[PDB]
Amino acid sequence: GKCKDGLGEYTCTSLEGF
Amino acid sequence: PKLLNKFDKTIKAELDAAEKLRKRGKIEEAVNAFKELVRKYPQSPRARYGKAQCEDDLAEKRRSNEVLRGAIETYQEVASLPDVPADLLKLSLKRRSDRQQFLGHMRGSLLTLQRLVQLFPNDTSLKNDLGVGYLLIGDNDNAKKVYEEVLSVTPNDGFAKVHYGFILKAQNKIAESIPYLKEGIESGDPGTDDGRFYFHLGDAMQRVGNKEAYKWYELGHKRGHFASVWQRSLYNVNGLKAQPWWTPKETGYTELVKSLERNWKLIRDEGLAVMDKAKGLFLPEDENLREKGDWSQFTLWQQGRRNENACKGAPKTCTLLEKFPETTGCRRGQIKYSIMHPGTHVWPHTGPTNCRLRMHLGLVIPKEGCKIRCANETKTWEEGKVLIFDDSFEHEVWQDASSFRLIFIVDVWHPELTPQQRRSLPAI
Ligand SMILES: CC(C)(CC(=O)C(=O)O)C(=O)O
Ligand SMILES: [Mn+2]
Repeated sequence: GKCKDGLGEYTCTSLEGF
Repeated sequence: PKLLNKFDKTIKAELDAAEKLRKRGKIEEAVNAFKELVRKYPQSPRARYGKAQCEDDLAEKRRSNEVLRGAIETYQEVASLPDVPADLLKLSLKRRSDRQQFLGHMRGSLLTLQRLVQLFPNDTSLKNDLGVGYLLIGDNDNAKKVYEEVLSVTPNDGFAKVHYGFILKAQNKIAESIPYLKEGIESGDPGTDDGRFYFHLGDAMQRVGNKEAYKWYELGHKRGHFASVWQRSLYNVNGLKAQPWWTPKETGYTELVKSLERNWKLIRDEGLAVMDKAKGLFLPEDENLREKGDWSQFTLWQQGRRNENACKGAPKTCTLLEKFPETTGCRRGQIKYSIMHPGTHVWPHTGPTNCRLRMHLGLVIPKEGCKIRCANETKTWEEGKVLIFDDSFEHEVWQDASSFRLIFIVDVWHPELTPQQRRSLPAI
């Protein structure tokens, strides 16, 4: 999932590192 | 806090010393001490936990995924080793997973997290944490099992409740999620006070009619999660100018609006053409935003990256837009046709980010029936004309005409956002 028009994923950004 | 097996009590004097170097910031020195205490007591848990912790700290100052990566091994190695007190076992392995998540190897995290439930099956706090490991990789159904099990035994785990409520809302169990979200929030257990559950409870109560939903948006604001009861995006930059409605001039993208408003028939004709001959490229809205009706979308750019196949289908439009990186490069936005049919009502909702404004371009607008509301004001489209709003604000739509309605959506960087900021921000 992506959050495109809404905020229904539990995290919208997938951080991965510094 | 059991941190020394006996053999580690024996050698406490040397261990104390190494850690001394580290609590005083000499993290290279400290690591090397622990390295030699670890080559010298390859079985000492606390020596090994020592190396791993300094390997963490070094990795923060060096801001280096590799330093970190090598400490995740060392945290593992502590628990591989014999006569490891349970406190050091849990803390070592918890550290590992919570870092693995940082670096984003969630698959990895979860296995450490399930190792950790096996090792301590009577820890509800660790089940809770595993449930989170499941959500972070999208595995909602296993997350739902963890929390149902936790709640069966500690039915008031404040944290399993917001998360359980989170998961049922996600399945459109709008009625049922409310008492979990509400109760889970009032609990004040550590973890409940996330804007995510605030956002989602007030939404749930809105979709069922509960007038109380705005008492909680005032609250989530007053705890400081939302910019305002109207503006509840959560992926933001504090600072940016915040109004529901903009004017081409106010945004300083006067050129983009022009290349759009003067080339609107082509834009339309290419999307009508896709509707007549490539209707597969239009996809149903899959974010649960509709009470009712039909709304499909044909996306040309997403997260600032262009879709080559899509652009074979509206090809002059993709060329004309390549002129404008303020939108083709919005890594926090889309560019897409959006066709919406009669009978449609889009629930009040918010986008995820304040970091973008949203341009609509009238393409096929039926003469009555198509409202959009963003906060206090209500507006309609005009063909060949552009509207701009801050989708981080609350917007709602109806399509009650007698025929289809088509617009072009073009997301631009919030214009107060500086170039380095467009280079840095995480893509959404
Ligand atoms: C689906 C939508 C409501 C678009 C929308 O919510 C938005 O861009 O913020 C439309 O096509 O009218
Ligand atoms: Mn929207």
